[PDB]
Amino acid sequence: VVIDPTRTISAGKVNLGAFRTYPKGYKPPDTIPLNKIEDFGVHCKQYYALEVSYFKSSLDRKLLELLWNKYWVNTLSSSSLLTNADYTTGQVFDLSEKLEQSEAQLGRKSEDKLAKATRDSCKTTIEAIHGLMSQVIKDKLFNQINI
Amino acid sequence: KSPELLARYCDSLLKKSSKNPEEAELEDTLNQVMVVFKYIEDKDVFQKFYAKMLAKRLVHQNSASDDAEASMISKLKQACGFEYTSKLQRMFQDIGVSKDLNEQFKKHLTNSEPLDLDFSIQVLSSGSWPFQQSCTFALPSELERSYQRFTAFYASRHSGRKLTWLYQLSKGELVTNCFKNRYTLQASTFQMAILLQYNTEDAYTVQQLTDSTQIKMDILAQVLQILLKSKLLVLEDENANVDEVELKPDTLIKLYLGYKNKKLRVNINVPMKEDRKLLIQAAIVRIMKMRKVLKHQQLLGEVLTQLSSRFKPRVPVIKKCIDILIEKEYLERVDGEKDTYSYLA
Repeated sequence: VVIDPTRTISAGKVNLGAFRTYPKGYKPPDTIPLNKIEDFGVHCKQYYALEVSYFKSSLDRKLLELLWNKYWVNTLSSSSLLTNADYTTGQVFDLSEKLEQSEAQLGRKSEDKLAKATRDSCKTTIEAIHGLMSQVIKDKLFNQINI
Repeated sequence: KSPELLARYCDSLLKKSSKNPEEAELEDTLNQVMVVFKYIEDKDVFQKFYAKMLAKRLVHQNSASDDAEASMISKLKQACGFEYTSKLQRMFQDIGVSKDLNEQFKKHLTNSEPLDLDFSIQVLSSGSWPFQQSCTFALPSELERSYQRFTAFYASRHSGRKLTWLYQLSKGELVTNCFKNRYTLQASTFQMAILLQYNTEDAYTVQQLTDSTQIKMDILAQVLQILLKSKLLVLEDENANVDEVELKPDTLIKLYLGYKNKKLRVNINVPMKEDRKLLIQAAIVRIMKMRKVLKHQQLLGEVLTQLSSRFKPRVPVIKKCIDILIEKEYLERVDGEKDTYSYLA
């Protein structure tokens, strides 16, 4: 795990990355290379980056949401589907690429790409519907009061 | 020391002697010098003592076969590169430019009131020559008018340029009208001023010469010593050995009226006479780790930003540090760009 305190402080969000490496002299698999060497080291193909996610317990969640008043105010006005719209469009784009690959594969190593594409589509649609549900709840809570 | 010796060989070769080698064999021995030159592992040091040797050769007009000088630097330029011979190219071009400048100045003199002495000057250039104004000097009353004249000629031709005359490296010729016969001696500007001080009176004390010429103590003492060596200034006690005579600002030195040297071309102007690298390497490796892919110019700028604020390192030292770090396989060149480094640990 590699952290970057300076960018974390200057950007307001944590900069973290988890990585794993390949065996010595094993797996040399085959605009991308230029940026890849620009932001990674010279050994771009020698290691890969895991997808980092965070979690918390129920007591931790309760204590955090009950710590300051700025955490339930920011939930009733979080306004999703606009904070991270660009991430949604990127997810739709690489979803389209994955669907094209699955269509190519199913016409004729053994991974069943269609199932993974469907899982990704269900995930992103579920985030979209969650955002819409938050907006609907906010509208029913605030707009539909006092005529 | 061997590079220095080879360069002194070069000096003889090009300088000047009683016998002038023919142009055919002059390049023949120069080719042999370049045969061993490439074998020399370190090239930077050779330019260091070649610059001052060449500067003394040209500023005194003691160089022989100036055409061979052009070909000599021409051979060097294709050997190591433009950057290695950039400073020496300035020295040769300054001599050629000033030689043309003298011809136009003479023509300008005829169309106006002529001078009283034959005046020639080498303009040189600032920033490329090792010389610098180091000794204060009072301009003699006889060498002032021509002085001003040339300044005018250098103000109408070139605007925005300021001249800084170097009296230490200036020579001249002085005629006499009071000796037994008509003599014509050669002396530097300092000796000329000292000998022209005696134009109106007979004897002066040392302090009376120091306050009239404003020359500093050491150079003035040396000039008086060499003048006494030429037995042109005679002390009161003739029998005292000149070398062991202790000079004080009270002796009344008088011009030797009875000078009777047989030669009429007396030449009294005879000449006289690690830790940082580790810091640069550390700065380079740190900058390379921070910026994974960099250009040579950007790397130089970053090194100057981070480290040059401390001791102002020289750019060739940083380039050599980059080369040795490349040899240590700390950072590698990238194909497709001549000047591009990637931090390969």
